[PDB]
This record gives sequence, C-alpha cells and structure tokens, in this order.
Amino acid sequence: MLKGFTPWPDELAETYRKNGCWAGETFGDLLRDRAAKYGDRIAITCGNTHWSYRELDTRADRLAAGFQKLGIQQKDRVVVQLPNIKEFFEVIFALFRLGALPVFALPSHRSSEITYFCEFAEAAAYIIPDAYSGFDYRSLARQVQSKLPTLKNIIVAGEAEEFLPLEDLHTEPVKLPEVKSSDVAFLQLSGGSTGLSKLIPRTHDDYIYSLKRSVEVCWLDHSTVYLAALPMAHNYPLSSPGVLGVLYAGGRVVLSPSPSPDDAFPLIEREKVTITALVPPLAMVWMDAASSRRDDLSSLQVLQVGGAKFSAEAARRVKAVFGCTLQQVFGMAEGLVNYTRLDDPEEIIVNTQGKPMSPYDESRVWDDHDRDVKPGETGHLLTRGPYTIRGYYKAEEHNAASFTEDGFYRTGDIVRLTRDGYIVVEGRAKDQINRGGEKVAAEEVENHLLAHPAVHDAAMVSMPDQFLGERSCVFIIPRDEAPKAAELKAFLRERGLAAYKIPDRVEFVESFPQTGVGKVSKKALREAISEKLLAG
Ligand SMILES: Nc1ncnc2c1ncn2[C@@H]1O[C@H](COP(=O)(O)OC(=O)c2cccc(O)c2O)[C@@H](O)[C@H]1O
Repeated sequence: MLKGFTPWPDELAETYRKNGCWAGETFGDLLRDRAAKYGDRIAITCGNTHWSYRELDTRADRLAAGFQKLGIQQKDRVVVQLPNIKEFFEVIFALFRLGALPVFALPSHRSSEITYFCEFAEAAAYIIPDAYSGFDYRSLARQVQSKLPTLKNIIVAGEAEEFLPLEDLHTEPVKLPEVKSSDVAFLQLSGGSTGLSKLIPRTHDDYIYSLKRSVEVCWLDHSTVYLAALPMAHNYPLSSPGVLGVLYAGGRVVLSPSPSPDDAFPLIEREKVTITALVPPLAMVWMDAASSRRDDLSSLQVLQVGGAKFSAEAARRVKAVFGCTLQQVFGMAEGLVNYTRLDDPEEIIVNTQGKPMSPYDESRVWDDHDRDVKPGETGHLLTRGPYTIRGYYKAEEHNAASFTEDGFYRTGDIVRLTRDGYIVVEGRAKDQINRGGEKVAAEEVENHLLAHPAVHDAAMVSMPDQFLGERSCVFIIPRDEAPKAAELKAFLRERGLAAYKIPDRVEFVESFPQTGVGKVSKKALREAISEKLLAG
C-alpha cells in the first residue's frame, strides 16, 4: 500500500469487487487488451500524425523499459505536465506498467505549484514538453531544480537542451514488476481555492470503473471521435468520459492545440468530431464563434459543458447553435460524477446538472448542522461511492475536515435534489454572497444577466462592506459596446428580481481570471474587487 493512501473499508471493497464495480484489471491490462483486439484502429490524432492502439501499446512497453533503466521504480511519483500531445499517452501508460505514479499537473502551473508537487510527492522525475503556447518549460524546469537540487530526472518531449530527451528513452521491452488492480495508479489534483491543491490517490480499479460508467452513460463506441479541447490531464477531459474513456471504448481521440474555436472548429469539420467537452466560459466563446464562423460542426452529436454550472439561459441555446445534444457534467476529481442523460427531456438537460452515474453512488444533502435537509431542500452535498476517494494524500488534518467519520466526502457544493434524483447546483459554499443578512445565489443572478443582449458573460462575487459585512459585485464581459451599470440594474429590476439580489456594483472587463482547466476563478475576482476597494 502506498504510504499516505486511505483505502476503502474492507467490507465495502469486497462488496465492490463482488458486484463487479472493480474489474480487477490495470490500465496496463486495459491497453494490452485493446491493442490486441484492434491494433490498427487509430487511437490518437494530432495534427497530421496518428497512433494506432498497437502503436501506443508498443511505445508504452518500450518507454516503461526506458523509465526503469533510468532508475524510476514502482510507487515512485512522477510529475507529468504535458499539453494535449501524443506523448502524454505513451508517458502515462508506461508509468502505469512500471507501477509508477503520474501526478497530473496542468500546462498553466508554474514554479511555485510545480516545486510544491515535486516536494510533497517526493517526485523521482518531472516530465515536460520543450515549449507550448509560447512558454518554454525548460526554464520552468531550471527554476524548479534551483529550488529542488535533488530532482535530477527532467524529461522533455522535444528539444531537451541540457535535460533528458523523452524520445531517447524507448528501449527493448523488459519484464516489469506486478501491478495490482488495487494499487494506487496516480495522484490527481483537487480543484478548490487557495492555491496548493490537495493530491488525490486513484486506484486502477476505482478509476477504470468511473471510465466504464462514463462510457455507458455517454454512449461511447468505436464510432466516437472525441476532441480534447480542454487541458486533458484535468479529471473532466481525462475521464468524464474524457480521452481515457474514449480509449476504453475503442474510439478515437483528436488533440486540439488549444480550446479556441480557431483551432477546434476546423478540427471538428476535418476530423468529424462526434463529441467534445467545454467549461462554461468557453461554451460562451464557442456559441459566439459558431454564429460568425462558417465551419461545418454538423458531425457534432454531443457537446459537454461542466466544471461549473452552465446557466439555463445559455444551455437552452445549444440545440439551435450547434444542432446537437447538450450534456451537463457535474463532477469532481475526488470522485462523484453526474451527467444529464443523452435521451433526457430538453428541460432536464437545460435545468439540471445530472444525476450520479453509478447505481452505488451515495448522495446526501445536509444543513449547516450535518442534519439531512428535508426533501427537495437546498443544502450541503456529501457523497460516497465506488470511485470516490476516502481521503486526500498525506493530509490527516484536511481529511478530518473533509470526510465524515462514516465515509462521506463533503464536496463543498450547495445543491438541492430533484424527484428523479437529479442535482440542481446553486454554487459552491464559498461563492455564496451574504449581503447584509441575506444569502444570494450568484448564479441565479448571472443567469438573468445572460439574458441581456449586451452581456457575453457574468460572474457575481462578494465584496467587503464595513456596514453590511458584504455587498455584491458582478463582473460583466460586454458583448461589444459595454452597456451602462444602471442599465443592467434596471434590467434586473424590470424582471422582478428581489432587490437584495441586484448587484450593488458592476465591473466591466474583457475577460475573467481563470483556473488551470479554464473555469472562472471567483476567488481571483474577489481579490480584484477587494483590491479596488482598498485603493480608495
Ligand atoms: N457542472 C457543474 N455545475 C456546478 N458546479 C460544478 C460543475 N462541475 C464541476 N463543478 C465544481 O467543481 C468541483 C470539482 O472540481 P474538479 O475536481 O476541478 O472537477 C471538475 O470540475 C469536473 C467537472 C466535470 C467532470 C469531472 O469529472 C470533474 O472532475 C465541484 O465540487 C463543483 O464545486
């Protein structure tokens, strides 16, 4: 057992292995199997290059041997920070076959976060591309080493300079140590706020199960052509169903250079993508673009939007702008993933954030005092299941606060449950605005503002007030010429919005600060409004 990992209770583990949730197969097996069945099928597409399943299988074996020869051992952690390129895949499955643990960093991470990941995880290696999106990662590597002289295996996919060329590692395959389906397979990152994310241990069994359910719930098959538009190392574009779900089903993954329509649209028409995944802010950009671009996105069958709540006023437009089915996805790297079903009524797809994907996912909505709220009532969401961790990596204190004594994980979201078990998310507990003794659901107000013809997007956050404790500020991205602030308040007033929900202040910006995967960082917005106030 990996040191720092919190296992599922023995009796539950058995239940899961008995009902078949935990298949007992490793990622190594998964690839070996798929490679044997349809080796010639194209698994990955990137620009003009392609990789068959057999190809990936072979490179993974040959790379694992190189990694081992390098001195990387079973249980070793390896911080992987690659863009959406083919290497990512040979890198993780090779690590998977050596029993080494990838730690999934994002392209946007810098020395402060990377140095942390390498120290905390006591990383044996750091894997980066030479340069991506205008950033030279070797300079980041140099910054990291100067902070951690002990990190001596810096692997670069591309021009390595003084470091180690990933391409020079492949060698003759070898006998590798046994990897158990119950072993931790990798460490993911949590996505809250306050920098330093917690590390999340996921085992082969519990993760592959999450992939199998996502495949079934999302109808993926040999005909699936999934476009990876978001940084694919994030839990959402990696497994819900993600690039890994697509490989599980024998489909084909297309790698986009960036999330932007300029890059993605041609790819959708050229490669005939049948499904892609976006986060709300990007969904807005795609919808605007889809109305000004002449690309043929007709092959699109399913457009996923998640990571954050995709407001009703926007969601309802998917069918007409893209002519495909919208699928809201509400998941967390900690475990639980919810989806609106592909054959659900338009209203359920447009007004909810789905229902647990597993029959064994347990959900509870509690009130501030850990008491189950009354049916249909709004409250704190706790969850427990086959693919939901029981604790963060080496984090006793935080675990004491994040998990109930019995095993439920407090997701940090405020939600209410529907009759059929669907979840209607209000927003995160931390994003609640308590204006002078009144709670305000930010997203409720943003949805209204999205109805205004001059609003591209809106993010409402709290701001300090010495008299009311908290006031509300909404950041608006103008859909061209920015309307006046009084015009927006009046708009909301005309709609009958309760007076205390109306933004006290309006800030116009060209874009919102975002997180690694692309969601709006309300924390950054709070800092920005808080700073402006201090300026006075
Ligand atoms: N659809 C939706 N609606 C409202 N809030 C949502 C949401 N999706 C995610 N969230 C917020 O994000 C955390 C989970 O954070 P991450 O680990 O960074 O993950 C994801 O955001 C995510 C999105 C879609 C699918 C999957 O698998 C993941 O992991 C939630 O607790 C919530 O606050």
